[PDB]
Amino acid sequence: ADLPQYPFADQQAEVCTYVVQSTAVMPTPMIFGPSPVEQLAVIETEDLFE
Amino acid sequence: KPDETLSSQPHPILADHWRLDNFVADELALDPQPVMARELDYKVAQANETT
Repeated sequence: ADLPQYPFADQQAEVCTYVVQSTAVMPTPMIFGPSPVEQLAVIETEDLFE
Repeated sequence: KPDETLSSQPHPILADHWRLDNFVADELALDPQPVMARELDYKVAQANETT
């Protein structure tokens, strides 16, 4: 459970430092949906669709 | 028979007002539009102008 790390200056410190890079591409049966749109202030303020 | 051509018919452009047409609303109609006797000739009676 306790492994002393003799050669390092600090025995109890986390001696290693790691950087991970995981990339996953997952074909799925998910449905998702269409993107929405933003309000237009020219149609209600001028009645283009009269 | 003589020639059958309308000597009396108002000009669809110059007789009426000059307007900027909203083509968006034009394609959106999809419905019949009424026509008055004022648009067919200038020999119309005063009462029948808007009919």
